[PDB]
Amino acid sequence: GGLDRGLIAVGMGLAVGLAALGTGVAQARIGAAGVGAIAEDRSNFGTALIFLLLPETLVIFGLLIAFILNGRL
Amino acid sequence: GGLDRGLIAVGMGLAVGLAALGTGVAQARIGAAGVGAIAEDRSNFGTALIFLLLPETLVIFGLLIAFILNGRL
Amino acid sequence: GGLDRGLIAVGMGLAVGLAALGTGVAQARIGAAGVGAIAEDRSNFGTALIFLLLPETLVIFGLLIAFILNGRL
Amino acid sequence: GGLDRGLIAVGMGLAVGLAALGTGVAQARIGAAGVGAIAEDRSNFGTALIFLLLPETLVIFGLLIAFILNGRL
Amino acid sequence: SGGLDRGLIAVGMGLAVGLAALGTGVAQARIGAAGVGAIAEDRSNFGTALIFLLLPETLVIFGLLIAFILNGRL
Amino acid sequence: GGLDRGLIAVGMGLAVGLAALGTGVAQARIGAAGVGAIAEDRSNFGTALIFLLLPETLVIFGLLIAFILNGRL
Amino acid sequence: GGLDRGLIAVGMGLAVGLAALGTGVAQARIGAAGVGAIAEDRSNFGTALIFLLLPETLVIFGLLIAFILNGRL
Amino acid sequence: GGLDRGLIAVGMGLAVGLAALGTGVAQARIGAAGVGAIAEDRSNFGTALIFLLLPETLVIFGLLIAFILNGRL
Amino acid sequence: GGLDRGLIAVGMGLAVGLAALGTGVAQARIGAAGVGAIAEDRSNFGTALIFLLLPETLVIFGLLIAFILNGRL
Amino acid sequence: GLDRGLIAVGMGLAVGLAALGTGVAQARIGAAGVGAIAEDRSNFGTALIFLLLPETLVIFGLLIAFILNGRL
Amino acid sequence: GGLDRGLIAVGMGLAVGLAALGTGVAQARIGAAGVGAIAEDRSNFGTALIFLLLPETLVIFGLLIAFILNGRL
Amino acid sequence: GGLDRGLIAVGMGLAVGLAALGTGVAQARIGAAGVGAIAEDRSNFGTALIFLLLPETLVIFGLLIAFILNGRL
Amino acid sequence: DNPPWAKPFELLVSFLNTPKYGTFDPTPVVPVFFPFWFGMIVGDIGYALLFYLVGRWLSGYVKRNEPLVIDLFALKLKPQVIGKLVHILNWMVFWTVVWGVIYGEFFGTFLEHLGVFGTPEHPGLIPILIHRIDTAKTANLLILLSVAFGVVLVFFGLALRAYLGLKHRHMAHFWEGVGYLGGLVGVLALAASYLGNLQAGWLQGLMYLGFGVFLLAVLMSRIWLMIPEIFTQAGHILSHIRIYAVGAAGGILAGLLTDVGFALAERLGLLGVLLGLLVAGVLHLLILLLTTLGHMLQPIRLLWVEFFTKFGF
Repeated sequence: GGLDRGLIAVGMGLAVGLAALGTGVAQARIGAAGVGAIAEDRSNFGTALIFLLLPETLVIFGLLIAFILNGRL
Repeated sequence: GGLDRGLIAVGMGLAVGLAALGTGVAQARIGAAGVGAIAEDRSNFGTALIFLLLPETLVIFGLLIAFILNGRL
Repeated sequence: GGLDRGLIAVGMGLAVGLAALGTGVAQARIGAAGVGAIAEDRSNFGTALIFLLLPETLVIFGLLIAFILNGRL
Repeated sequence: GGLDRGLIAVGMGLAVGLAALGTGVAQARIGAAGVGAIAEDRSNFGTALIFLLLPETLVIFGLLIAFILNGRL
Repeated sequence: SGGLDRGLIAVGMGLAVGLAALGTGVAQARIGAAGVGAIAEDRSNFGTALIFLLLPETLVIFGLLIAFILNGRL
Repeated sequence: GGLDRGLIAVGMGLAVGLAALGTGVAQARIGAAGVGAIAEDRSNFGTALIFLLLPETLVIFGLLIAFILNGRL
Repeated sequence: GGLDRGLIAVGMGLAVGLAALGTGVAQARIGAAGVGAIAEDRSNFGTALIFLLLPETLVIFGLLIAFILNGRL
Repeated sequence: GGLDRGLIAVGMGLAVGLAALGTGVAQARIGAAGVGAIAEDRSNFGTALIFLLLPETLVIFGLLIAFILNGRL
Repeated sequence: GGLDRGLIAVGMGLAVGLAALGTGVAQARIGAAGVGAIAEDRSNFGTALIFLLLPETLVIFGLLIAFILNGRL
Repeated sequence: GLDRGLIAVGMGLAVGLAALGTGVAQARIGAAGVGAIAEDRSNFGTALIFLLLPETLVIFGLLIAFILNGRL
Repeated sequence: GGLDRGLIAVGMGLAVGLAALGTGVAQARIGAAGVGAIAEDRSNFGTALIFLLLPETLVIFGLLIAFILNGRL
Repeated sequence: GGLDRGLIAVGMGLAVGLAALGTGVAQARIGAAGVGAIAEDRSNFGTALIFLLLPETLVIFGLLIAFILNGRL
Repeated sequence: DNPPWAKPFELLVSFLNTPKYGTFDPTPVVPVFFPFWFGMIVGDIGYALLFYLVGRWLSGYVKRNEPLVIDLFALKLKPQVIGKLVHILNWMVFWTVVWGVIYGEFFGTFLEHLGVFGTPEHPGLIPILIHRIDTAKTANLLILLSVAFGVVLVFFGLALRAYLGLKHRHMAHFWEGVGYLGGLVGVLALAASYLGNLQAGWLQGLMYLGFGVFLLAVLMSRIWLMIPEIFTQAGHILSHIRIYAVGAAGGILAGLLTDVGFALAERLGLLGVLLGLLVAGVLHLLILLLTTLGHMLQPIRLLWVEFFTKFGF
């Protein structure tokens, strides 16, 4: 018995959701700047992709913590 | 006693909701820049659509975690 | 006689509400840009409507998660 | 007495409130752009009203799921 | 004749009304700012500005509807 | 009972406070625009007062919800 | 019956605090515009003061609700 | 029991904290406008200080509510 | 009882934290305007420092309330 | 025994919110200072003082945290 | 095991999620400025990448705290 | 008897996460200004890096309090 | 060209764009529908008497036909707009009183001091058909009434679109109208089944037939527009709950204002009845001024968006 598994799931969901929220907050302005640079030049595509996909490490670490919690679940 | 199942549902809902919130936060500015670019040039549709569809990975990861939690119980 | 169903409904409410919030956050800026493009040219209504209908996937996935949890109810 | 009744009420209230919040966040920016277009051209009323009334589907889905929860009450 | 469930119902309906009013106010802020700007500019945009201001009231209206349904379950 | 009484108090406090927050959010932008318009023209005073006093309906609704809850006490 | 009194206190504190927060949110932009207009014209002090003191009705109603809960307490 | 004192402490802390947050939100923009005005003209100091100190009534009301709660406990 | 002291600590910590958050929100814009004025002319130092240190009364009130609560402990 | 845990919760919440408020302050203050530095290399000290001034809120939060840990 | 284990998971998830959120908030503006600088010069790749990768220390400390909690539990 | 270890974990996670969030909020604007100054001059990197790494003391204090709580575990 | 009963609502119709010719005139729909659910929303016979007094002042202006100038809104309506507004206001206040009869609580909960109308605990007084503040029957009944009005408008609009497509050889719009009607019938059947009822096998066949009709219409007009539009039409069906929600809000405002007035008069003074009535009237006037604009906007908003965007315009 007890609220063990449920609170573990709550923590897992909080980790994934807030990591994704931070990733989206970064990617908003980064993608806006990338779209502006692509409209200006159309040769900054690789740099824009690198800078946009770089903050995905936040949700990657969130998924790592999620998988750890799921394994201990 | 035990309330694990409903609390697991709470965690799953938090995960998908916050992932969707982060993706919406990104897509706001990204879509605004894309609409501006596609209004200016009418040919930046590929880059604009790629930059808009890229942040949906947050919702994809949130749905993955939600599916894992649902399959847990 | 357990209060598990109430927590399941709480998770449903969290998922749907946060997904709707994210979709609204995206659609705010996207609709502002679309209305500006319509006022400027009015020939890009198709793209303006497409880029606004695109963020509906967030609330669609929120509805899917709520349907899954309501089936679990 | 069952606490599940009150917790389902809490989840329903959360769903309705956050869906209304998302629709308000969208309609702020969209209505500002629409009022600007109206003051500019005086003939953009159809497109402005369509874009303003379109993001109400979020609160529509929220109220649908709230009524589903009230039926399960 | 309920116990803590009645209080939780009250909490839910209060949350619904409060967040619906918050969303309505968030919409009305920018919409009213644009409307007042248009009134100061032209003084003939009163009908359009007033209509656009009063349209987002449906959110708090439906939040009040849901709270009244919850008070029905109360 | 007393626990229901305290939770009803919490609910009515939340309703009144969040309605006040929403009206403050509206009145901030509306009052800024009205003060600017009056400082420019000094004849827009009535329209500014109307546009500032209109958002008070949300506070009125929250207060009446709180008074219904107090009547339940 | 201690939890009854405590939750009544929590509700009244939430009410007064969020009412004060809404009034502050309004008064921020209203006072900024008022100080700008006073520095510009030096004669519209009364209008700016009236518009600044007007949104305190929210904290007035919050205080009324708090005092009602105090009388219940 | 001790729940009354604990939750009344929580309530009064919420009251003072949110009142202080609202006053800070107001005083940010109000003080910025006042600093700009006194940097420009350096004779608007009295009105700038009056407008800056005016929104402290909200934290005064919060302190009033917290003092009432402290006297109650 | 076994929960009174902990909840008193929660209340006083929340009071101090939210008061600090509010005065920080004020000091952000106030200090930005102050540094902008100092860069224009260094003779504004006394008034800028007065305007910056004036919203410290918020955290002073929060600390006073927390000390009063700690006296109960 | 839950008093210890709730005391820890209150301590962490106090210092976290104080740090959040000081981050909010130092954001705009440091942005203005860095913008001012470009000509204000002479006036670097004023910008540094203006940035370091909001640390008093972390000082107060740490004082409250130390008091709560002493009660702990 | 039981309540303590689940609450440990909740705190772990809160730590990693909020650290990721803070890093995303920083990386938004930093990456936008970096992409602008790259579009201007393209010789600023080292400085832009360094300034973007410095906020990752927040997630590093959050993961450190999460691993500490995992080892403790 | 346990049951407080998880709460201490929650408090430690809250402290670390909110300190990280505050430092992210600071470093966003500070690093944006630093990248702008770097793209302007490429010589004030010392001042830019000092001002960027300076607010990290908040995370340092949060980590110290988290270490204190971990020792308390 | 309209009958003289529908002539003032020509103002409301022609405030927007003119019809695209060869199209039916939606003008007589407004006198049929708008005052009906306006009265359903208000139901406050005292507020209706206030509206009648305002209409009498406007008729005095009609006798004083020289223009009414309001520099606050810059409005000039010398004979015709003011005559049409007087006609609309009288036609509307009639149904306001008629629905106030069912809404029998008069000027708020005035039954506390001297009960004219009667709750079911008091059969000796005149009965009230719908208990207003009770929620067990009234909420479901009025929600279903609003849903029924929405369904009636949806069927009328889609049938009109189909008939216009038949007459104008606009067969794509005819197929769209038929498919939308069938799909929304299926959605309504699904909603009725999910509300909780047995014999769902018969509703299953109706839902399947509606979905098949909608699928045929998608196969005709398949180009990316159909199913989001039908979702918005389902939302438009759901949007008619406003006419109950706003009415409940108005009833609660009036009832709690009368409760405050009787708390001032009966419970504390026992002789300050006039003072309590004055305070209640001041609060009623403030509430009336703040809420009347939205209460009159929402029905015409429902018409202007829901019926007119489907029908044409």
